[PDB]
Amino acid sequence: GSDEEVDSVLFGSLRGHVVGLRYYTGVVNNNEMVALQRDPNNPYDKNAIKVNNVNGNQVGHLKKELAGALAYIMDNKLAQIEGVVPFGANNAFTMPLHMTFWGKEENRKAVSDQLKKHGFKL
Repeated sequence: GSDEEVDSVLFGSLRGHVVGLRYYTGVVNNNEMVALQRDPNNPYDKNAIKVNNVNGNQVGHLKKELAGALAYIMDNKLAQIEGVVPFGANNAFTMPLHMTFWGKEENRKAVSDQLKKHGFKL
């Protein structure tokens, strides 16, 4: 129930290098929050996360490579991953946006494993 979010802890943040060319599909401005949603079978791969915003408008494709890590966290429910564009500089060229992992303390090594796999922060 509501006891679950008490148990859900902040493991850390991630540097979500979302592709800038995806600005055309409707990226959002500075200080806007974005959600992460992977596809059953995307043209990139089944691991490919489409980044959407608070309104649920698909702002763009994250990266197949970065999503390969986070798709195991997403599907196997290791942690709920938020996203935020603080400067919205994906419209300018590209940028890593503020992502964060909120999940139970028993999954900490499984969440961080996916990050370690590509050489991200743990």
